[PDB]
Amino acid sequence: SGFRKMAFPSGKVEGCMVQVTCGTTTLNGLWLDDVVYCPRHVICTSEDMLNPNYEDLLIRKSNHNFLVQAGNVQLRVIGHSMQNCVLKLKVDTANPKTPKYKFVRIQPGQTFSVLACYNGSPSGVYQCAMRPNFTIKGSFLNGSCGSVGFNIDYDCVSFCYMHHMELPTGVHAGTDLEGNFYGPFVDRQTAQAAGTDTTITVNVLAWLYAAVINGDRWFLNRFTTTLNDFNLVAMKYNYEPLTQDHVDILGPLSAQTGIAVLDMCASLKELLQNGMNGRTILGSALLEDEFTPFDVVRQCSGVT
Amino acid sequence: SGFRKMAFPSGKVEGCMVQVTCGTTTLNGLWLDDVVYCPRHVICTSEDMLNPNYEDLLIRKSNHNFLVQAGNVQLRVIGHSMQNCVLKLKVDTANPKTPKYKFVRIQPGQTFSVLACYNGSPSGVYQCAMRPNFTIKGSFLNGSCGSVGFNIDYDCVSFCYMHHMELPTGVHAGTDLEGNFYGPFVDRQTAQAAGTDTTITVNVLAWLYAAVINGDRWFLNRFTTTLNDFNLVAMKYNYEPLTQDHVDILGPLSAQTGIAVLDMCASLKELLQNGMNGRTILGSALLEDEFTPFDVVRQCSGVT
Ligand SMILES: Cc1ccncc1NC(=O)[C@@H](c1cccc(Cl)c1)C(C)C
Ligand SMILES: Cc1ccncc1NC(=O)[C@@H](c1cccc(Cl)c1)C(C)C
Repeated sequence: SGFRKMAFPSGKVEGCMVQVTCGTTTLNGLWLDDVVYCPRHVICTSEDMLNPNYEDLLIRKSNHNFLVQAGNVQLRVIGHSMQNCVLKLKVDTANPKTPKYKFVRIQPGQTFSVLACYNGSPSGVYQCAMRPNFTIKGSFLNGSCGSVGFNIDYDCVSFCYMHHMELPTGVHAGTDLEGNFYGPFVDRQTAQAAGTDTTITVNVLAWLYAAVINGDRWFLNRFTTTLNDFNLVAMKYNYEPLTQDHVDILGPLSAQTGIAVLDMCASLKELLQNGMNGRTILGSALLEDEFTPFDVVRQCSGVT
Repeated sequence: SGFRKMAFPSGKVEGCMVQVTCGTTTLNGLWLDDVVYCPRHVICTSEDMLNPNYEDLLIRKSNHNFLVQAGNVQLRVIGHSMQNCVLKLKVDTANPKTPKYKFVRIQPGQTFSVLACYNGSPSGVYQCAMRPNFTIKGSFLNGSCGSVGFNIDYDCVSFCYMHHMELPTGVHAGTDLEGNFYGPFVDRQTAQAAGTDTTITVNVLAWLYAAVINGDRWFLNRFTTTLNDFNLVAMKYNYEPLTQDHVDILGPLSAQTGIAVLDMCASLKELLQNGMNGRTILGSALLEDEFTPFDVVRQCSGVT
């Protein structure tokens, strides 16, 4: 009973958080095996951020300039390299708390948990989605850079995001663990605007299935629709177009509830055209799009 | 930038989760030092739950009937006792992962993180509030009993909740770690109805302060009000009455934003009387009441 915006347990990732200082700048690092991953803008001063030349700035840095601290103990840095927008600091000690892990580059619409950190210490955990415009709507302050996004399957942590920046509109941009930004963002203090933040249609449908499973059924109607008819409505409301791939992924939820995917699409269509009329769905007065079909199944079945 | 429903990092609590089996029933236990805490209904069969006599049922149980498993290793049970609605199983090994901890009984309106578990294994973490009717709106399935609610200050985990049951309306009831239920609930499979779920006014005001801090200011108006005038409106909308104690607790947020508490009360009054008019506040189309004034300060300052 009940449906909550649930994050993965953060323990396995807390044991990886370290603090990295280079000169006057301090941010977070992810320590996996004998490597510490961090945003390359740790080498920049506030003035450098306006138009940094990272290759040139990195020439003035040696292994001893990167101060890595895990808890209250200092790690010895024996190598350093730049991979896209991240620095990989080879230390002399493998992290004894390294969980089973993978580096994954997620697609927009996918969700993940963020362990927000400051000075290598965890402050909190929350659930995010990679928006269709490749930004994330997080909660990050100065010092939170190097905080990571991740998913967990059984005992394996799939790291997918590393926080780098905030756009002037209060949204967040970052990279995967190979240092490649999601979207067209650059690690420079320059005005970078986000594109249209469209709604993740398949996630909304998944959340409507979660609602039916938990007893909120008022929005179920007598109508059905087609993929093409639904998508005409989706385009109008800035919703992502729904494909047969999205329909396939909703299969298990459709099977459990007995409500055909296209019937749920017709309920969503009426919700878009008429609104909620002052009503709520799973304690929300808007259509929630940051639960994937996999998140709904996991939460509704008790996957540990 | 940004404001999220953030949970505390769960690692310190993950290291405490164990599985407890008694006969055919399996639920979660909290292992702190050499004691495992769990709901006393672990001794019940499905038939027992209708009208259990826990003292009588416990007579037929010995130390060897409580199977405690931490990960994949079995703990030896050397003592057992019932304290209110929890069982305290003395084991022969102190939990090496026991964090600094306290047992606190929270007041309604206070928030906490829940580490939902099944079979001693963590499934996810989310943020809850103790409702004014002493229920919590969680996400729990069969097997989640024994999952705990907690807050963290620096390195000390304050455990405040242990999950016991779901009411027929899909809301949740449980105890503090001394086994005392929050509210009037009993650990019996009997129809127990919740009272009015009133809105936590001080939390809504705290969240409006968080919104102003993050740039959502459209709801700020030219009005002010008094505690008595505001409370006439609060009574009408099933909001908790606001006291000078609530005003005092909002002091630091009032000081940071420069918006007097009674002015923010007048904005909230207009929001209650006029609605949102299709607009959003911090990505929400309703007035969020599960952030305390302390949660807003912590998130807005970066407390680790
Ligand atoms: C202040 C903040 C709040 C939340 N998240 C991150 C930051 N940090 C920055 O946005 C930094 C930044 C700007 C532009 C590009 C890059 Cl790579 C980094 C810096 C301007 C302080
Ligand atoms: C099924 C579920 C889902 C979510 N949270 C808890 C449960 N568990 C119960 O509600 C149990 C229960 C009922 C009445 C009293 C007590 Cl102490 C325990 C039992 C009826 C299965």
